[PDB]
Amino acid sequence: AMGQQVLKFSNEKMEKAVAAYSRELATVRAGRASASVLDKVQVDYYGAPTPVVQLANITVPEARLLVIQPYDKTSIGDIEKAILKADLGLNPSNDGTVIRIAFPALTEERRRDLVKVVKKYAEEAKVAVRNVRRDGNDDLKKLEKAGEITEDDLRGYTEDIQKETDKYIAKVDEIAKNKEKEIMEV
Ligand SMILES: [Cl-]
Ligand SMILES: [Cl-]
Repeated sequence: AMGQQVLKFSNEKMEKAVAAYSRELATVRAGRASASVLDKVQVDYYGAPTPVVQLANITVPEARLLVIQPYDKTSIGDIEKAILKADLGLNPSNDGTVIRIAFPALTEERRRDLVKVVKKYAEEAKVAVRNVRRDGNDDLKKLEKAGEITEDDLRGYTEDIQKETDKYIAKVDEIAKNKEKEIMEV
């Protein structure tokens, strides 16, 4: 039926709201490790002062750790030399293929502010999931009036949508809780 259709389409709209939420949380970090931390760091690469970023793939696998994997591994030594000179208060390690910099966690104060941010996004996401429910309930009410759906179906598919709304509201909460824990406990 087109009800099945509205449910699938609605479940997808909800899944997209969760995706957007998770994206927002991707930048909410508990440590000082961040790519931006190397913005004004330049290395003479082939007699050309070029930004670290342009010479390496920068990642932050865990709160307290910045990892820099250069495209030209022979440039490691010069990249660490440039980071020490930056004097950001960083003691770079070297793997032979990757450079690693330890960074402390954010202050606990900044940390509790980020939890607030996690909740703004948590609440924004729930509003989006609720709008999907409304939009879907509306699209069912119409399908029923158009004669695509029966009354028996309008109640069934309405309940169905309500159930998923609760599933995705729970999902958002779960994500928020995990993110908050992640942030406060290290
Ligand atoms: Cl990353
Ligand atoms: Cl409604």
